[PDB]
Amino acid sequence: TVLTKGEIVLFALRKFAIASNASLTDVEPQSIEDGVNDLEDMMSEWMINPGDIGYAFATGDEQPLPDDESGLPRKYKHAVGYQLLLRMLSDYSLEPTPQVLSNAQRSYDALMTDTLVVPSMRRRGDFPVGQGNKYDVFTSDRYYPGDL
Amino acid sequence: TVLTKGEIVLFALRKFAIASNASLTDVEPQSIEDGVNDLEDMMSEWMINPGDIGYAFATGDEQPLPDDESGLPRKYKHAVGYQLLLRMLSDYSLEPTPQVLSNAQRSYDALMTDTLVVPSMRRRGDFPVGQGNKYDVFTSDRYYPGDLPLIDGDIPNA
Amino acid sequence: TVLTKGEIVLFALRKFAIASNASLTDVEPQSIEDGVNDLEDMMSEWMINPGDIGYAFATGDEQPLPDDESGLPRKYKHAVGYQLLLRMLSDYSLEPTPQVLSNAQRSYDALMTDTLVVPSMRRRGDFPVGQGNKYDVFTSDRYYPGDL
Amino acid sequence: YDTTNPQYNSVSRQVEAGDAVSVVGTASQTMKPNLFYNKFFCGLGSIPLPKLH
Repeated sequence: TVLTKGEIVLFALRKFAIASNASLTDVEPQSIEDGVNDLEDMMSEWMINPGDIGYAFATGDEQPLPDDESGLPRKYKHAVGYQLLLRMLSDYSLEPTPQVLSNAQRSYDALMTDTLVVPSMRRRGDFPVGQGNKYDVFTSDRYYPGDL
Repeated sequence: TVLTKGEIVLFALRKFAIASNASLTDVEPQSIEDGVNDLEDMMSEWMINPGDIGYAFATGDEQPLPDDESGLPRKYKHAVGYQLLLRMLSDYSLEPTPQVLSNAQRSYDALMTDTLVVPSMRRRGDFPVGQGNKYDVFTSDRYYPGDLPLIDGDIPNA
Repeated sequence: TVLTKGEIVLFALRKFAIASNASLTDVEPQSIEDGVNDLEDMMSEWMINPGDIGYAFATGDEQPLPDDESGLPRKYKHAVGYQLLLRMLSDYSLEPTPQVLSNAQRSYDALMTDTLVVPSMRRRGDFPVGQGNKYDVFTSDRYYPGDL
Repeated sequence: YDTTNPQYNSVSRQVEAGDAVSVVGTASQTMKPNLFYNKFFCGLGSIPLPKLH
């Protein structure tokens, strides 16, 4: 199943009871367009701290559309939606509640522990390798390279 | 007995007196659909932080339906329902009570207790095995087994 | 795509609902002019503490037109936008909120993480190099060169 | 031909626009050219290679 930006923004608006399928509000499409632009901006800047996630942007001069596919896995929907809701509530001037804050924190932590990678501290390079390795027969060099 | 996503969402709405049998109103199809979608996304994320617990994801583009089964053991029903209630209560603009929070935490702890790991780390790999184990020449095992290098004579990696 | 000025001040006004379409208000040209001048001043100031980020300054003696481009990459839009809002709230005598402050602090961190160089300390220049490094072939190889 | 550094000149005068040039040879001739050089014109070396594991 696709994960489209339009319904991501719709879920973000719905989770705080702003405009849903059971609401008598008829929210304007300009708000949806602004939300899509904000999502694109935030997901573009998320290429720094959380790293790469799998998003495919609107390459070229074309503008984002609510029906355009995002490409994100379904496993990131709640996290993205909560972050977007937190970054967007200020437009309508609403104060988030502690339950929403806790849910957003939990979703973000799940995202980030899925994304986590830890490096390994490689050998220095002038550190000798012992005679047990039997160099010059089993190994060419007598010292660790320790580089790319 | 089999358990359904419709039953789970009905439990979730009933547990906080929103669409139960002791209220002025009843359950709405919009509420049911929102609950089902929220449960779907919740377990899609739950496939990461907690272990897999046997959810049945609908294949293709078919919408999940309340009449469809879920396949969960009955022992996880309370935990799943309370987590869904916590993640969905903000839609109707209410606030959970500390007793409900404590119940949710207890159910989540019961859920997490059953799925421990305890990796039980191995030996090192260059650690000598004792002389009292009576090793042999053609069996090797002078040391605890470990990974072994790959040698290729065509790509000069060295 | 390409970013242009005026869009940033529109984002700043929209984020606090001074003039958006979520409400029924329409923006006033005085707001655009003030936002443009204050954005230019803030970008002039930012050339020292955070560092150069490729902003395109005004040329010659003409005013910064709101329709001109800025040259800033899309990732930094949220960071510039949240600082401008913080500096313009005092003009209309409003007061920020903790969620907006937290969002601004988070976005600022992303710019800082991207523009980060950690200097590496170098040898004295009178600290000898070892005898293992054969120092009889190259230029000034008896000791470490030092700086430059 | 540097005017600000007289000492590194190695040609009588600078080359401006409109100067005349020619090509030494023929249209599409092929041959085996003779060579002449000094000792320190070029240099050749053979880098040793490390063993494999």
